[PDB]
Amino acid sequence: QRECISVHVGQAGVQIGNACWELYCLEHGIQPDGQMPSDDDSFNTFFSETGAGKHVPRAVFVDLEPTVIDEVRTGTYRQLFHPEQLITGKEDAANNYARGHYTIGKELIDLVLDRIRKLADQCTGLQGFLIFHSFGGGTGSGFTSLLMERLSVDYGKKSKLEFSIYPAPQVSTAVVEPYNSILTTHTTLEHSDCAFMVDNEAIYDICRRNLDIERPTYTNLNRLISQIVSSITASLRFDGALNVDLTEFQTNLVPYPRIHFPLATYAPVISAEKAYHEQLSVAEITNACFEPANQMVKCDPRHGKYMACCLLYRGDVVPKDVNAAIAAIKTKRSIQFVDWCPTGFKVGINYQPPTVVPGDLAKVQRAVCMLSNTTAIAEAWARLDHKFDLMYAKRAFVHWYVGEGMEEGEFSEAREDMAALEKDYEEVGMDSVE
Amino acid sequence: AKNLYGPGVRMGNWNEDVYLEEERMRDFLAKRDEGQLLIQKNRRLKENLLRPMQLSVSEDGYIHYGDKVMLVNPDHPEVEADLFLGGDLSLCMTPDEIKAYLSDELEVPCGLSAAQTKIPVGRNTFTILCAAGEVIGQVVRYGQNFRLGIAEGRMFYLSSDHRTLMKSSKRSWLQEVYLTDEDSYLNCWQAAFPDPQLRLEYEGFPIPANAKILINHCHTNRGLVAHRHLFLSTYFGKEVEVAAHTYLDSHRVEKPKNHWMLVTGNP
Amino acid sequence: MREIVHLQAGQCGNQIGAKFWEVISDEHGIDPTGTYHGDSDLQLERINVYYNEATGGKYVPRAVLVDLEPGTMDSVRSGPFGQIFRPDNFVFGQSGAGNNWAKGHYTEGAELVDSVLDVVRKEAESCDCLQGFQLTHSLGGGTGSGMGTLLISKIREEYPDRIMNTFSVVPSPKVSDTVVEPYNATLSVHQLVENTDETYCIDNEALYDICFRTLKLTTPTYGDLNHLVSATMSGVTTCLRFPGQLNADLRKLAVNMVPFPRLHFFMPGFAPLTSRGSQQYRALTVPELTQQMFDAKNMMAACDPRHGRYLTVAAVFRGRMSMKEVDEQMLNVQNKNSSYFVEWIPNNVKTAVCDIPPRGLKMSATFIGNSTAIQELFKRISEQFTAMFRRKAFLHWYTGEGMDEMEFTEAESNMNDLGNPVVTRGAC
Amino acid sequence: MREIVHLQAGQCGNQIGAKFWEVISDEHGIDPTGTYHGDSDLQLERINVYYNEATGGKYVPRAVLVDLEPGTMDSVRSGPFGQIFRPDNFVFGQSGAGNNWAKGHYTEGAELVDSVLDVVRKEAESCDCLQGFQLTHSLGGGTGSGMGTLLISKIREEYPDRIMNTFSVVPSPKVSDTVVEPYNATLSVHQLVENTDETYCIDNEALYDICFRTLKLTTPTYGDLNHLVSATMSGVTTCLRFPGQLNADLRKLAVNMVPFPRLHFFMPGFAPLTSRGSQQYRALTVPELTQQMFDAKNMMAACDPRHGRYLTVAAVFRGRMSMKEVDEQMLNVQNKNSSYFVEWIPNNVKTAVCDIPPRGLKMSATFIGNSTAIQELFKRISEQFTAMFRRKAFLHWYTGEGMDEMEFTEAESNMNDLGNPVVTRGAC
Amino acid sequence: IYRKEYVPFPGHRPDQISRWYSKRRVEYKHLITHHQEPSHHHLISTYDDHYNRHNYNPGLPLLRTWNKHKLLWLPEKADFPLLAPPTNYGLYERL
Ligand SMILES: Nc1nc2c(ncn2[C@@H]2O[C@H](COP(=O)(O)OP(=O)(O)OP(=O)(O)O)[C@@H](O)[C@H]2O)c(=O)[nH]1
Ligand SMILES: Nc1nc2c(ncn2[C@@H]2O[C@H](COP(=O)(O)OP(=O)(O)O)[C@@H](O)[C@H]2O)c(=O)[nH]1
Ligand SMILES: Nc1nc2c(ncn2[C@@H]2O[C@H](COP(=O)(O)OP(=O)(O)O)[C@@H](O)[C@H]2O)c(=O)[nH]1
Repeated sequence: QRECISVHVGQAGVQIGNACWELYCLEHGIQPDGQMPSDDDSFNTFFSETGAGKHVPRAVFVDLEPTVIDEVRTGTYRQLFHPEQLITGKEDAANNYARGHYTIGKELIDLVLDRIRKLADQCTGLQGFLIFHSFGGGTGSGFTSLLMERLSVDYGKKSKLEFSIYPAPQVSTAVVEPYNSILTTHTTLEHSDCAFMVDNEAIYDICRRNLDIERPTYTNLNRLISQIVSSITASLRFDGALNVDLTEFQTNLVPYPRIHFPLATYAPVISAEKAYHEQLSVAEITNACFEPANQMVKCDPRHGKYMACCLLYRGDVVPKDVNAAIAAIKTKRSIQFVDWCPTGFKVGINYQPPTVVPGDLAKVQRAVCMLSNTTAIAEAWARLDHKFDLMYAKRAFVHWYVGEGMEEGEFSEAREDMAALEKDYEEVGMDSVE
Repeated sequence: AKNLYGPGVRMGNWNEDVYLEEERMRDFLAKRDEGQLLIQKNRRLKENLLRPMQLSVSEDGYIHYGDKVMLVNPDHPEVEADLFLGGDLSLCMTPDEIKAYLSDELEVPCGLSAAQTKIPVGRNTFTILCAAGEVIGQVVRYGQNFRLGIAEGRMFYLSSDHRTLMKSSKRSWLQEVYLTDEDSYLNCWQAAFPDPQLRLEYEGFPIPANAKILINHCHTNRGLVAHRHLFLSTYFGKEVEVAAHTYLDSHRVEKPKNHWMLVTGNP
Repeated sequence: MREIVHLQAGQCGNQIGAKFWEVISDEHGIDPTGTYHGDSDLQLERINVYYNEATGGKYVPRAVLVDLEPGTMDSVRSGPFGQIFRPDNFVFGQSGAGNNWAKGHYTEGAELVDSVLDVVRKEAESCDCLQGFQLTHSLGGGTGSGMGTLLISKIREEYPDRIMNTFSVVPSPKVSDTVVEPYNATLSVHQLVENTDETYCIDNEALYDICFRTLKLTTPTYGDLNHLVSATMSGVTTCLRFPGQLNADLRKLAVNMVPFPRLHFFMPGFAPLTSRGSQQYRALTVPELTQQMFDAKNMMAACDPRHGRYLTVAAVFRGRMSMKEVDEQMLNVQNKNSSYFVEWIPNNVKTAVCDIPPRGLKMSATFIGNSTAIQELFKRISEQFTAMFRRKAFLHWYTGEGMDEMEFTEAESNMNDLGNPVVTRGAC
Repeated sequence: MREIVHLQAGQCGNQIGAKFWEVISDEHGIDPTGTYHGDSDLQLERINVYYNEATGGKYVPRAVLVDLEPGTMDSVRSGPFGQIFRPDNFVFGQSGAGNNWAKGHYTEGAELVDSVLDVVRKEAESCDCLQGFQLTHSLGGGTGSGMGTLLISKIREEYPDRIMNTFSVVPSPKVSDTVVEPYNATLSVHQLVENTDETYCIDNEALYDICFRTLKLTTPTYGDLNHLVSATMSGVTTCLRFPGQLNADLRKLAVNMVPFPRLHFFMPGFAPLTSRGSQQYRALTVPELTQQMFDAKNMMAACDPRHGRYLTVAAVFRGRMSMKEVDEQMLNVQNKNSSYFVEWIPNNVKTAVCDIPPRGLKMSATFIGNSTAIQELFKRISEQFTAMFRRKAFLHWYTGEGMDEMEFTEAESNMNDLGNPVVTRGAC
Repeated sequence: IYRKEYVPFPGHRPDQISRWYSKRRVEYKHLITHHQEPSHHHLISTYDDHYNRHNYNPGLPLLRTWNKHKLLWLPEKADFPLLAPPTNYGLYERL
C-alpha cells in the first residue's frame, strides 16, 4: 500500500539499481527466480504480487544504449525483472546532454512514460519516485532532464527523491562532465523535491580507510549506495518507534525550494574482520557519521555550516542513546549549526538490522544513514563552476552540443542559474544581524 | 561515550539489572511450574489433536455404518487457476489458534480444512454415524442420509446451513462447513455418483471403500469443495479451506474438486 | 452514570491511547478477549464510563483510533489487547501526514474529519449524559497536532458544554525528534487556547528524568515511559469508575483548577513511584506519598516548580487510608513552601479520595497542577518559533498547502498573549 | 388465509427469484425437495402465503418464472434449490428481447403473454383469497420490462383488487450496465404508475454502496446483492407469514404509506447489516436497528432522503421486542430530524412488530419509505432519455418494431408529470 | 564479470530474530509500578469496611496495647482492613 517507483537512468542508474535490487531481494525472501522460498506484507512496497507467487519489482531501468541492460536479462537475475520494465535504446548519447535531451529522447520517452503509467496504475497509494542517475554521461543527464520535464508536469503533486552521482572534484572520469552537470542542475533544480548526493572519490577513500581494501572492485561503491538506499527506504517497509515516510525527508531537509541538496553518510562500514572486537554503540555510530571524513561527497563540513540533519537508525537501537548522542553532538563545538534552525535533527527508527550481501560489509545490529543538508556544498558546486568557466572561456567542445539542437544561450542560462544558486547558498548562510 | 556492559558484570546499573532479571526469571519459572505458558498449551493441544488412531478393516470393499473412515480429496489435473496446492488432501479439524488459546476446545463454530496428510492422524478420522434408524453394521448406501462425526470425549458433527450475511467461508464467500455439537437435520449429508448420467440407477447401491463420490448436504444441495486456489495459514502446516457449493462443468458434470474419496483400512 | 469518550490521534497519541487501555482493562477486569474475568462487582457497577456493553458479555471501549499514516493501526491491533476495539473505530487514512500541521489542517486530514465526526457522533448518541471527551495526542509533529486540533475544534463547536481533557505531548528542549516542532506545536497551541478546558503538558525529557532519577532503570523504552502517562491519565478520572469518600469528576477538577478560562495549562504527576530495588522497602504512608509527589522531579513537564509560584494544586488520591494525614500533610506542604504558592488564593489545594486503589498497588495519588512555570515550555518554544520564523524558514511546505502567511503572526501574537497574564502571577 | 402468487420476469428477475424462494424456504424450513425437515410448528402454519401442498408433505413455490430466452430458466432449474419449482410453472420462449422494451411489450412478449397468463390464472384461482400478485423485474433491460409490464397490465385488469406489488430494479446513475436502459426504464414507468399498487425501487448501485460500505464485503458478488433484495422482500410479508403482535400485511403497508394514488415508488432498506468481523462487537437493541434503517446508506435506492422529504415511512420489525422502545424510537426520530419529514401529515410512520425473528438475528427490521427524493431518479432517467431522443438515438429498433414516436413523447410526459406530484407535496 | 561478481546465493536465508527482539524490548506491564506484593483482591469500599461487614475480624477487638517504640496505640491504627472477599452482592449473578 505504501509503494514508490524506482527509476534508474543511465549506465550509472541501471547498475545502482542492480546493486540495490539485489539487496532488496536478499532483504526479503525473494529468490532470483521471482518466488519467496516456500513460506509480513513488507514486500508490497517494492514487489507486486502475482498468481503463483511471482513477486515482480516496480522499478524501471532506462538506458539509451544496449549491452549494460542487455546483460541484465541474461545474467543471474534474468527472471526477476519484467521484460518491458527494462527499456533499452539503440544509440548512446555519447556523453552529451544535447543528444540526451534534444535528439535521442523522443523515440523512447513515450515508451518510458507508458511503462511509468502502467506501473502507477498498480499502486493504491503511490508515495512518489526515487530516481538514480549520474551527472556524467549524456544518457544519465539529458534523458533524466527530459524525464523531469515530463513527469513534473504530469504528476506535479508527487514526492521526488534523487540520488545523484555527482562528478568527483579531483579524479573524475570524463571531460564533458562540467557541461553535463551544469546543464542538468539548471534543468532539474526547479523540478527536484530532494536530491541526496553521492560521489565516487569519497567512497574511493572510504574503501581504503574503513573497508581496509586497497584493491576493491567498482561494484563495492554501489553496494554501499545500496546500503544507503536500503536504510532510507526502510521505514515504509518495516515497523519502528519513529516511522519516517518519504515526505518527512523533504519537510525536514528542504527548507527553501531551491536548496534541496543533502549529503549522505553511512556507519558500520566495517569489513567483517574488525567487527566482533568493538562496541558499535549508538554514540560512536553517530560520531562516525559526524566525523568530517566519512561523507559520501568530498567536501568537509568544517568549511561550512549545517542546515538540517536527518538520522535514520535501524536495528537493535533504543531511542534514548540516540537522544544522548544528539545531546553530545549539540554540545560539541566543531560541529555547529545555523542560528535559524536550532532544532535541526529528524530521527527515524526502524528495528530491522541491515541484511548483508555476501561480500565486504559486516553483519551489524545497528546502522544509521545521516542525511545532512548543509551549506558546505557551495564549495563543491563552485569547483565545477570554476572548471566550467575555464572550459567555456574559449568555446571548447561546443560544436558537438550545438549541432544537436542545443541552443547556445542556454549554456549562459545554466551558468547564470548556478551563480544565482551560489548566491542563494550564501544568504541562506550568514547569521542573524537583524 | 561509555562502554555499556551487559549481564554478570558488576558496573553501571547492574543492581537493578539483576533485580529485573530475577523478577522476570521468577515469573517464567512460576509459569513453567504451574504449566500455564503458551508452548505448554500448544503441546497439550497438539498431542490431543495429533494422537494416532486406526482405520476400520474393510472385510468387503464397502463402507459400513459406524466405521472409522477418512475423507480425502484426490489429486487433480485441473489448471483453472495457476496458484494450486498439492494432491491427495484430507478433511481435517482446524480450531482457530487465537480464539481457542485459553480453556479446552472452542464451541459451535470450529472450522474445517484439508491438510496434505494421508495417514490417519486423529484430527482427520471420521466415524460414519447412523443419523436415521440403522445399526453399527449396515452398509452406507448411495443417496442415504448418513452423518459424519469426530471427537475430551465429545462427538462433534459435520454441519452446515444456508448462506446469510453473518457467516460464510473464510477466504471465499460461499457456504461454511463447521463442527457443531448439536443434533439436527443440518448435520446430515449424503453420497452420490460422480457421473450425472449413471447416477440415478446407482441410487440404492453400496459404496466402494476407496472411490470417487460426491457429498451433498441434504438441506441445501451443495457439494463439499476444497478451494485449492487459496490457503488457510494455520499451525499444522499451510493448507486449504473447504466449503459447500456444487460446481458444474460443460456436461452438467462435477469438477474434480467437487469429488471426495473415502479411505478405510486396506493394508 | 457519566461518559468520557477517549479519542486519540497521531502515532504518539495512538500508542498512549493503546497503553491507556491495558491499565484501564486491568483496573476493570477485562481480558483481551473482551469478557469480564475478575473478582469484584465494583468493577461492573460503573463499567459504563469507558466500555459499551455488547451481546455475550463483550465490553468494547468507547475509543476513537485516528491517524493519517496507516502504520500504527497494525501495531495497536498487534498489541496484546488488540481484540478489544471495534474494527469500525479504527479510522484509517491512506496517506502520510508528512510532519506538517497544514497537511492535517487544510488537506486530507480535513477530508478525514468527516468520517471521524461520524464515528464520534454515532458513539455520542449512545450515552445518557456524556461528560466529555479525552484527546491524547502530540503537540509536536503531524496528524494529531493539526487534525487532532480539527477534531478538538469541531467537537467543541458541536457540543459546547462538555468537559474536554487533552493530554498533549509537548516538545523537549534537550532533544527534538523533529525539526518543525516549533511550527507544529505553536500552531496547535493557538487552536488549544480557545477550545479545550483541561490540558496536560507531558514532556518526554521529564518522563525520561523520572525513568532514570526516580524509577532508576537502564533501558527505558517508549512503552515503559509511556505507561506513566497512562497511569496518571487513568488516575485523574477515578471517582467516576470507583466509589470513594469526597469524590471528584473532571468538572470538579476544572472549576477548582482553572481560575481564568485561558489559564488552563497544567502539568501532571503520578508518584507512588519507586525502583525495583527499593520496591520491597517502601513504607507507603501519606506523608511519603505527598513528599515524593511535591518534589520537582516527578513532574511530567520540562518545567521547574521552584522557578514559579503554583496557582492551584490537586491531589486525586486513591486507596484505603485515613485522609486526616492527607489534609494536614498538604497543609504542611502549603505552609512550608509558601513562597511557591500565590498569596491571593488561600487553600489552593483540591483534595479527593477514591476507595479503590489501582491493581497491584496499595494506594496511589495523581498530582494535577496549574502553575506559572509553564513558561519554561511556552516562552521557550516562542523563542524557537521567532528565531526560525525570522528567516522565513521551512515555510513553502506550509504556505503551499492553502495557508496564508499572517496566521503565523497571529499564532505568535496569541502565544505571547498567553505569556502575559501568567507572567503577571510571578509578581502578582 | 391470504396466498401470494409470485411473478419473476428477466435474468435479474429470475435471479432475484432464485434468492427470494431460497430465503423463504430456509425460513419455512422447506428443503430443496419440499419435505418440511424443520422444527417450530408455526413454520407450517401460514405456508399457504407462498407455497402450495403437492402430494405427501411436498410444498411447490407458487411462482411463474418468465424469460424470453431459454437460458436464465435453465440456471434456475439446474441450480441447487431448483427442483422445488413445478416444471410447468417455468415459462419461456425461443426468441429474445434484445434489451428492447419494444420487442417485449408488443412483439415477442405478445406470443408468450398468453402462456404466462394461463399459468398465472391457474395458481391465482386455485386459492382461498389471493392477497395479491408480486413481480420482481429490472426496469433496465427487455423482457422483464416489456413482457413484464404487459403482464402487470393484462394481470391488473383481470384482478382489479389484489395488491399488485413490484420490486422493480430501476437503472443506476453512475454505473450503466446496458446502454439503451434510458429508453427501456422511461418507457416502463408510465405502465408501472397505472398498474402497480406498491412499486419498491431497488437499484444495483445502492445494493453495492451497502455491500462495500456497510457489510464491508470486498468481492461483492451479485449473489450477496440478490440477498439484500430478498431480505427486504420477506420483511414486507413477515406478519402474514409468522404470527406476531401489531400484525400488518401488504394492504396495511399501502394504506399507511401511499398518500395519493399515483405516488407509489418507495425506497427499501433492511437493518441489522454488520460486517462478519464486527458481528461480535455490537448489541441488537431496537436503537441499533433504527439508527441503521434511517441512515442515508442502508437505503436500497440511489435517491438520498436528505435532499427531499418523506411523505410516509413504514417499518416492520421482525423480533420479540419491547413495544415501548419501538414506539419511542419512531416518535424520537420524527421529532429530532424534523425537516426530512413532511408537515401536512401527523404521525407520518406505520410501526409493526412480527415475532419470529430472521434466523441468526435476535431482532431486525425492513423499511419502506415514500420519499419525494424519488424525484431524483425519474429526473436522471428523463435527463438521459431526453438527452437521446432529441437525436433519434438507438431508435430504429424501438420504432419499426411495430411502434411509433408519439409513445416516447408521452412516456416523458407521464415521467415529467409524476416529477411534479413529488415536487408540490415536497413543499406544502 | 557479471556472473563472476553476482553469483546467486542459495541457502542464504535471511533471519528475522533481531527486529522481533527489538520490538520485544521497545514494548513488564505491571512490573514497572507494581508494589510490595501482587494481590488482585485488594478492594473494599469505605461503607463496606466501616459498615455492613462490621470490622476486621482477625484484628484485636480489645487488645489495644501501648507500643512504645512507635509512641502510639498501634494495634488499631496499623490494621488497614484488607480481609474478606470484595463487596460482591449479586450484581455478578444478575449480569
Ligand atoms: N557500483 C558500480 N557503479 C558503476 C559501475 N560502473 C559505472 N558506475 C557508475 O556509472 C557512472 C558513469 O556512467 P554514466 O555517466 O551514467 O554513463 P551514461 O549516462 O550511460 O552515458 P554513456 O557513457 O554514453 O553510456 C560512474 O560515474 C559510476 O558512478 C560499476 O561497475 N559498479
Ligand atoms: N508517553 C508516550 N509518548 C510517546 C509515545 N509514542 C511517541 N511518544 C513521543 O511522541 C513523539 C513523536 O510523535 P509524532 O512523530 O509527532 O507522532 P505523529 O503525531 O503521528 O506525527 C516522540 O518524540 C516520542 O517521544 C507513547 O506511546 N507514549
Ligand atoms: N440484484 C441483482 N441484480 C442483478 C442480478 N443479475 C443482474 N442484475 C441486474 O440486472 C441488470 C440487467 O438485467 P437484464 O439484462 O435486463 O436481464 P433481462 O431482463 O433478462 O434482459 C443489470 O444492470 C444488473 O445490475 C442479480 O443476480 N441480482
